[PDB]
Amino acid sequence: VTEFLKPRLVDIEQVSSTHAKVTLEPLERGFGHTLGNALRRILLSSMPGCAVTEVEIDGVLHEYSTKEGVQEDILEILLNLKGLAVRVQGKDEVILTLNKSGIGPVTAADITHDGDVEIVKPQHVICHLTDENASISMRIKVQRGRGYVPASTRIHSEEDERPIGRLLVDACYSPVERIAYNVEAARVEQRTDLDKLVIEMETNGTIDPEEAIRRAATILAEQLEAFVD
Amino acid sequence: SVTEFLKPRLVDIEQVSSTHAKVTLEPLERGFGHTLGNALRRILLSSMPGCA
Amino acid sequence: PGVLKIVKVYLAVKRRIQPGDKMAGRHGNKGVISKINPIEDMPYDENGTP
Repeated sequence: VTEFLKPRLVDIEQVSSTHAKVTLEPLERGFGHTLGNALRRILLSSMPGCAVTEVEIDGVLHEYSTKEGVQEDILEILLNLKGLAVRVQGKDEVILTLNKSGIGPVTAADITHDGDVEIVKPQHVICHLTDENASISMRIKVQRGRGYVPASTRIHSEEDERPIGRLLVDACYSPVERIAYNVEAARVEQRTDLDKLVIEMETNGTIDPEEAIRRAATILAEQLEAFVD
Repeated sequence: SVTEFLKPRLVDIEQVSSTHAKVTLEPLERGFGHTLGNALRRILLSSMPGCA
Repeated sequence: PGVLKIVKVYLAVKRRIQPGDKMAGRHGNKGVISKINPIEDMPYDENGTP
């Protein structure tokens, strides 16, 4: 080591709720490249999250079919609503709900507010309505996954289940979506010129920047633990 | 599950000579193994103590 | 054709673009998408966007 000068988390700036630029302490030579690269890689690698996993909606029976009063297709509903992302508590595999009528635009806000989830933005799309008499009724099931789980990757889970009315779609299940490294060298006068690495992290807002960084670090440490042996 | 990751169990290493040798590990995560190897090279080479 | 009734059923399908399939360009170039790289692989811009 010989005064290895290990870096530490410091000067974390949140550009937005889902846009952030964080810093760390200066570190010795040769780690900054490795630190930044491994950080971007691990962070993008496995960021667990919650997302919409299976849909059971009263109206349609075949999503490749139309629906009176509604504008977008049922596949279009699945696509736009697939933009649903929400913070999830320790509870997993929950069922949120959303049912409403009217003639105004349909927003994500018109969803059943449970005690274990939080919708980040009221601005997502729920296939804005078209006719007064029509009433959309849906209940969206959310699961907690680490990465993209294919539509037929979940096929084997249902042998006698999944009736026509309950269907599955695809997802990403990783709120990270951005991790990048930029190493500079500053704030080093008392000792040799050390390097501080700035991390640009733009998560889905579901995971906090420092918390996610800590989780990734713990994963990396767990990995390196066997490497000694 | 959510945060569990595969750890390598097969750590059989063949020593070609007193200095030449190749070790191998069991399954690392896809892309995570490559990152681990690259970082191992970067660290083990960019800084390695010894009298010279 | 002496059939009391002929009934047709039409089903649907979606297909996923996977390694080896055919693509090209409007600038005249044939090719196949043939390498499935984990997202930690494809190079990223200086601003980070791959």
